[PDB]
Amino acid sequence: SIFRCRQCGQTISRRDWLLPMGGDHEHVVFNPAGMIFRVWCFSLAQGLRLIGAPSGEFSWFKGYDWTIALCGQCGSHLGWHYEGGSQPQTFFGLIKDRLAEGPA
Amino acid sequence: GASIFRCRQCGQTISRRDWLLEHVVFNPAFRVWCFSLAQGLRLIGAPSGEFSWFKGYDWTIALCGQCGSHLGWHYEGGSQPQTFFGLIKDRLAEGPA
Amino acid sequence: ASIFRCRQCGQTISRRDWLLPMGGDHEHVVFNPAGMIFRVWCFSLAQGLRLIGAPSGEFSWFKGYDWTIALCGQCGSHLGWHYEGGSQPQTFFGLIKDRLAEGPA
Ligand SMILES: COc1c(N)c(F)cc(C(=O)N[C@H]2CCC(=O)NC2=O)c1F
Ligand SMILES: COc1c(N)c(F)cc(C(=O)N[C@H]2CCC(=O)NC2=O)c1F
Ligand SMILES: [Zn+2]
Ligand SMILES: [Zn+2]
Ligand SMILES: [Zn+2]
Repeated sequence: SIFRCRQCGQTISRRDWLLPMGGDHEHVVFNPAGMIFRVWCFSLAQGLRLIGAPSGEFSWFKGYDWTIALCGQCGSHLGWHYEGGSQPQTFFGLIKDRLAEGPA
Repeated sequence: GASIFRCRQCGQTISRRDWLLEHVVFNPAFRVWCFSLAQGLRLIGAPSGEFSWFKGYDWTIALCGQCGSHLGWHYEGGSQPQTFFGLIKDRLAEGPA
Repeated sequence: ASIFRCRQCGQTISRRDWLLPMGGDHEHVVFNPAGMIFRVWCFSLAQGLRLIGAPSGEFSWFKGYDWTIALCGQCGSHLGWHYEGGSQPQTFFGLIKDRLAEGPA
């Protein structure tokens, strides 16, 4: 039921907050450095630090601008916060294998 | 971020947005993208008409030629166009050019 | 052609053919109530383990299943857990990937 940072245990999200974007909470994507990510979309997250200013370049999600989301505790790259869009205006795409799932 | 399509499992290049030709379908128990062209698949078996979602086309199984994952089907025997590829959205990764 | 062996003693435990995508993936990163973090791979079957204890539903990572601790039957290394009492499948194993060694049949 709760998602923590796999590296340090920082509280990040919850299964209840998963968000099916275009029909599915899970999206498999690659960046221009050819890294493949299994991204889980969440309506809400906490315990992150969002770094820099949003950018629309290479956005996987139509109409959204992204900011890099680090673990606020350990600094590990956990995914991205998306904004600037519609329905919803904002959400988080977190890298599923950087999280640890467990009891509430 | 979404002009090239690759195998989800291993990252083999399969197709591109320029070749798109999102059908939601039900097998007899998918969000399929149709493409005019693809690469890096291996098409296996003999074409079959059984439960073909596309009227007048027979299908052949399309595997990723790099790792063997099942990515969708190749359709032949129809008209306008004669042939195309129907790939399973959830088996692809999307990314930049 | 791939089997998983106990990393400590070499006993054959499971097969790659038996990898099971529970909730969409065979790999789950999980944490127990003492905050220990494990990277678990799900298999339908296994062999050469010894399940200890009565099944328990408390804190199960997989809803609708009870768990029992699974040790290597040969050397006693803690390799994961067995799950039972659910449906489709009724039972399966969550094994600690870092405590296995994968290799040819
Ligand atoms: C700006 O060039 C880069 C470089 N050079 C990079 F090394 C990595 C990225 C990167 O991971 N971007 C993600 C951000 C989130 C999104 O939705 N799509 C992406 O593709 C990137 F954009
Ligand atoms: C009963 O309190 C404990 C203590 N004290 C412990 F030190 C470890 C565990 C433990 O590892 N539990 C696993 C069992 C397998 C599963 O699916 N979920 C878990 O959370 C545990 F439950
Ligand atoms: Zn962290
Ligand atoms: Zn592949
Ligand atoms: Zn052993």
